[PDB]
Amino acid sequence: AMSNMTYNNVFDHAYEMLKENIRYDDIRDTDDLHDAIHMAADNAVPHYYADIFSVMASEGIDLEFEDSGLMPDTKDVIRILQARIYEQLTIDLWEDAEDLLNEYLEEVEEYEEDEE
Amino acid sequence: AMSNMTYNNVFDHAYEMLKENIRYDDIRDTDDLHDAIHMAADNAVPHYYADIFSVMASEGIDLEFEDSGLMPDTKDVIRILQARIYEQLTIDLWEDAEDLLNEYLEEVEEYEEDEE
Amino acid sequence: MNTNNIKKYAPQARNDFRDAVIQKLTTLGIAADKKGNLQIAEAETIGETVRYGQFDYPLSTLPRRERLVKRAREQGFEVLVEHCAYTWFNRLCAIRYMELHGYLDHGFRMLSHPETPTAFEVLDHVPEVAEALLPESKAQLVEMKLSGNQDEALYRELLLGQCHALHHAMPFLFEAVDDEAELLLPDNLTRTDSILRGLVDDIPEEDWEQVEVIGWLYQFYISEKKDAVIGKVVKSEDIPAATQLFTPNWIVQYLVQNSVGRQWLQTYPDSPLKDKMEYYIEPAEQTPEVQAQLAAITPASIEPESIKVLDPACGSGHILTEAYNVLKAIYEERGYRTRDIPQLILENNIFGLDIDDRAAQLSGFAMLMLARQDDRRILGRGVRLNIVSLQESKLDIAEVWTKLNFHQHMQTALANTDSAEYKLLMRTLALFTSAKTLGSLIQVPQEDEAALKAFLEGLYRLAVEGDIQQKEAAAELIPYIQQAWILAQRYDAVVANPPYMGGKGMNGDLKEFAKKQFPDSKSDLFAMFMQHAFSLLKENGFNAQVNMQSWMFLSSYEALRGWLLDNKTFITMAHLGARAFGQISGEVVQTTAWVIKNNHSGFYKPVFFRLVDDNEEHKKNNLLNRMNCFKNTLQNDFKKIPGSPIAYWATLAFINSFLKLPALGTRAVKGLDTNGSIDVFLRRWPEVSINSFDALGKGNSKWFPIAKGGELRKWFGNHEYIINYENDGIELRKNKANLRNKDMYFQEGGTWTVVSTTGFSMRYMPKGFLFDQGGSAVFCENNDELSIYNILACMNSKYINYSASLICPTLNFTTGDVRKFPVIKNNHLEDLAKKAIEISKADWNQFETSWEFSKNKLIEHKGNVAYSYASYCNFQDKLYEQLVNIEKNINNIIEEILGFKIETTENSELITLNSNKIYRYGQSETNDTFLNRHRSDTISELISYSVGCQMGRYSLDREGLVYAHEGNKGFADLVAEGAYKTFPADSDGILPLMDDEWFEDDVTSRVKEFVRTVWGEEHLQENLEFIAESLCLYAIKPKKGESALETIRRYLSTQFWKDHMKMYKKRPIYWLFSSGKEKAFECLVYLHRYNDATLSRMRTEYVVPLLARYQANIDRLNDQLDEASGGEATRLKRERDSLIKKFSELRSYDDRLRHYADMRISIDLDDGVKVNYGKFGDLLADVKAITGNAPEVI
Repeated sequence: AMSNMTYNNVFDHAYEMLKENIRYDDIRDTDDLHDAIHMAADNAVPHYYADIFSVMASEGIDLEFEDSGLMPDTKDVIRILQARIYEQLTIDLWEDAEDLLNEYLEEVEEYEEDEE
Repeated sequence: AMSNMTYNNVFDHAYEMLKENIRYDDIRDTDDLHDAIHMAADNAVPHYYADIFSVMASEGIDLEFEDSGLMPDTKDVIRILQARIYEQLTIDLWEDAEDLLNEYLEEVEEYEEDEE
Repeated sequence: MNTNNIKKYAPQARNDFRDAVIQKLTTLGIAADKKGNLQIAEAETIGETVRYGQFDYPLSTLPRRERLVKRAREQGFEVLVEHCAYTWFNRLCAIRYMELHGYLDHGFRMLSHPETPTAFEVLDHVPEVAEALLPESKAQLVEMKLSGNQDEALYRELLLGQCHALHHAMPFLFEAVDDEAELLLPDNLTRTDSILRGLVDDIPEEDWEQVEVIGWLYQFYISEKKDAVIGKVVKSEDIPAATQLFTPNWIVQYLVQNSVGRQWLQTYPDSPLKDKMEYYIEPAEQTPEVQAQLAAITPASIEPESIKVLDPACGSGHILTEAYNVLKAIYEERGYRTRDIPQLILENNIFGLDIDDRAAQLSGFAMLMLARQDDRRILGRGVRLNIVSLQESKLDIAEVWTKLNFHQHMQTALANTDSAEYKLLMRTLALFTSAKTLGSLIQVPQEDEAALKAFLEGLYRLAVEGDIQQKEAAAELIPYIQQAWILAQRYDAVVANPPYMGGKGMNGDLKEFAKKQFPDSKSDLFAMFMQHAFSLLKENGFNAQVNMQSWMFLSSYEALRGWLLDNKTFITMAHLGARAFGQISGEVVQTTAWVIKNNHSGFYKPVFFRLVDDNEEHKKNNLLNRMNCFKNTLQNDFKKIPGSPIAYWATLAFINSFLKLPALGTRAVKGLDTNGSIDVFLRRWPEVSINSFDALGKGNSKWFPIAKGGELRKWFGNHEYIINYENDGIELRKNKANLRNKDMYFQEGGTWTVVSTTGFSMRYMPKGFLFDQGGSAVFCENNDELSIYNILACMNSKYINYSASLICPTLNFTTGDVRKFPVIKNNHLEDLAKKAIEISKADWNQFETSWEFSKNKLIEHKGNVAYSYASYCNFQDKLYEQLVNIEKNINNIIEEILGFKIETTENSELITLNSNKIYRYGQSETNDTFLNRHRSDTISELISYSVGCQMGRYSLDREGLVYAHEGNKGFADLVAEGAYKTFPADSDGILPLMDDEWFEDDVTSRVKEFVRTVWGEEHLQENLEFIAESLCLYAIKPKKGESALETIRRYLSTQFWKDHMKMYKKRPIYWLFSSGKEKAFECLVYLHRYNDATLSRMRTEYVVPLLARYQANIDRLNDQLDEASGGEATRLKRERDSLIKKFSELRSYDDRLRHYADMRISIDLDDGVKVNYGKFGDLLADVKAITGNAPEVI
């Protein structure tokens, strides 16, 4: 079709946003980044119909829906597809977020620069 | 990639099944052919992940539901997409049902093909 | 082969062995608490034997159990358990390897039987193996075997005897007779089913033939512990686990071969050895002077015993094995006896120290077995090995000396104090105090090791014969003496792989140790090891190690790198990337392998090898035939560069360009840091009242523009955030926020992103903007010789980009970096710079996001909409061409001034401009589909501007936003004055997204009126068709049998709210109210035009009339088509059912809206759109994404 991307590219973009946000927001614990992971997952979902169908048809994401709460109550289908992509993104991104914040812990360890 | 069939192929298949049903069941009423068009629309389903995705990405089919009752309550995107495809096929077959009715009664008029 | 099999089995082996140790200790009466406390059971002496009350222990063995209890009390339950389990696993693997190769004297298979599964060959030949290992009571064993009862006890005794014989052969891996582990031996190993059975039937015998597999399973035996330890400060007891690594064969071969071959070629080159090994590089020549100097310093010849090898991090021992191979080659060159060569290599030039005891044991086992493969008679001789582990020494030397009776046999009246013997003893004892966590970082002089060798020979003689208690004392004392001698002696070559730490993984004691004893490179541990190896390296030695690549090029270690290049020279480089090295699995780590010559030798030209390009499997034969020699580079060339990084792509012309050139280090400064209230102190620009921030500048009561630094921008843009600074930032002062460089606040200059992901770029920073940390700024000095425009032009050059990439390989930048980049001066650079900044300013002000908003370019031109689109595209391409011409001119003039050609990638060929299609899009889909996407986006932006102008923020007759106040205050006066005389604005402030043209102010009707008014009455039909086609092209899916007005209405209903949300980055200002699935009620309200009474007003003026209309319509349709049976009858029945559902939904929404309306809540803009969106309730649309929280219902 006109669109050819997988879930991997969207995940890479979301991961980049997560790194950027853990840097700006200055989060040092493991509980003040829920907003960060939320926005990282939210600003990653594609918007064009063909793009969303292409990422839907690709590997890395599952057709079944894990949670009923994430399902929007609408007559639109592309909305549901975006919700599913959002759920998958937030799950994997929260899985990697612990290592990302651990990496940022090195930077926050020192008081002038990580490498000094 | 894995699937290239679009909506009109399914339309053609459903049209052929409706022709077979009006030929076999000997229907001479709109309400009598209501079940025929319902079953013709029901059968023509891609029944495959890539097939349903390609049919959805094709043109000639609305991306939004017209009836809220058609909502299948399940945590599977494929079920919802199949429901939308079935609804669209039902609408189109209803729009093009009376012509086959007329043809069957003309080839059946009097004794078979206009004999007695 | 399959390393995955042993990789899976080794942790399970660890688990089962730990379980066996725990169960056996519990059956011995030794127990552990949930707090870790040790519990001891006392065995009463009932009779000949003893019993703890449940288990009848042998009385004779009871003192051994008490010794084990004392060991546990001295160390701890868990540490003793893991020690025992690890030792038993090592012993079982050793015996398995021994029997598989048939090196055993009896020549049978102990762990299993070659022909019969679940059986032992020793059971077949019990008489023979018994007469072999346990000559006593062979007849007893035979008769007990034929007695007909269980023989697994006999198998256990045979295994014990074999272990005793092996200990007599090598003692490090096998224990002596009557040991504690003997009483702790698992009963499962005495059973038909045993751990030995599982490991002998699981691991393939064909896989067992390789000693590399043995090292692999040694490393795999500690995997889950590594999983648990990471993520927190590594405890001292867990430090040896963190020092567990594996290295690929080829890199180890390269290091050891390069060192020993450099020494060999220095001695004499005619030897044919250089043909023998594979990985070695021939040194080149530059000048006769350095060649004469090195010929003067090189020795004439050496002896095999003269050259010695040190291994500070022994680990498994691959490095030592490769050293063994090359040393064997050297000895063969000498021509000594074939079977004496391995013995000579074992006796000397091995050494090697380890942190863990059992790692040293396994290394010694590997050396002994390699010698056994070389010569089968070595095992009988039993030569002691120099591979030992640093053992903690916290014992009283006086008691041992009294036990040693040393005072009278060779010299109570202690007089060896005068002979410094007691002095060296307690010096060594103090040196090793709490050294287990320290590692091999203890320095000792050489006189000490000379005296320690003398005393070690004395202890050897004492342990050979004499008093039994003196023998025990000598055995207790010997490891400390030998480890002190090894750690104090100097060595010819030190090649090892340092341990890989984590940021703060080391213990606090280690932090203090590094802080006090090493003022340089104290932030890591690999540099610790390499510096200490240089301390242990003699004159003209070689130090070859595989460290990280961070300290090759980093702002820190600049003193370290400078000192090492000033006092040492490095012969060979090998810069591997994230995949070339196999030391760490994964791309997270990136390592480099180097070998450094001990002598400074002034300036010498090194050879360099690049490996980042590919992975190890390729990098082997890539290194065999390299293409990155870079011999032209010289030591003085490397030191002449800012920060002294080792540059692989260094040009002498480039470095000469860097010198004699000005480089600013004062004008650029750092911003201010907020103490954690950023969520409340920084906000988006259009959220606040524009009437108070952009206008009414005298009050300054509202916020001010701020800079943070986002996407790479070259000249202008990336400023859409504001910060509160009223009363000189009174709130920040009450927040205890760090404010640095307050004097440059609201000042003109330039700003560059502190930490970028693509490159270095600074853009013009306008006057009156507040300056914050991140996106740090530069400020030209007063009456400075350099204008800010010239500096911006110089920094925008691709030469500066390449220099920045070179000086700081990491994309992150800092103030120290900008203190270093060079700058020049010219009288035409500033003019090109100002042209470029004006162009970029126009491009950035072309859109609605910037507050210096310029009106939509389509409505500015009269005619056809396609005509306006063509004109807009013409403007875009004209802007792009002018920008690229200016950039090329700047690059050419700076290149002419420099005189040395420079090349960059995606720096000069790429420009940052929204007009440039490839920059704003993916650039990988250049199929002209992006042109169609551009068309659709332009039409959508036109529609958004039209709907905004309809609703009161924008007036087409005036310029810019005309209403920006809060609370719908100050809007009637504008109407009376004539602001909206050309196009009226909806008074109630509510835009209904209702059905087709039912309400008075439906959005579709208003937008049609707008497009008619702008472009006359004759072209409106074709313009509407063109807009509809553009919408159906890319923004929305194409539809069949759809009119233009239907198309625009469908776009407004769906995929317009989403686009508006995306445009403002989840901070909407046209808030949407919806009813649900039926979409019975849909309305849009302006945030800045929201009043507390608006809810009830719209509830009584937009809901109940719609409800009445719905009721009348359903009644009429119920009356219509009575007793009808056509297709239209079914269609109307379905439609009436649908609007029945819609009526029910509308009634529910009316109920909820009336319930919320009586409250008459009011919101404040300064709060933020997120909190207000949360406060409104469930009547609002899509709150979960905006506020990141589930909605609530009341």
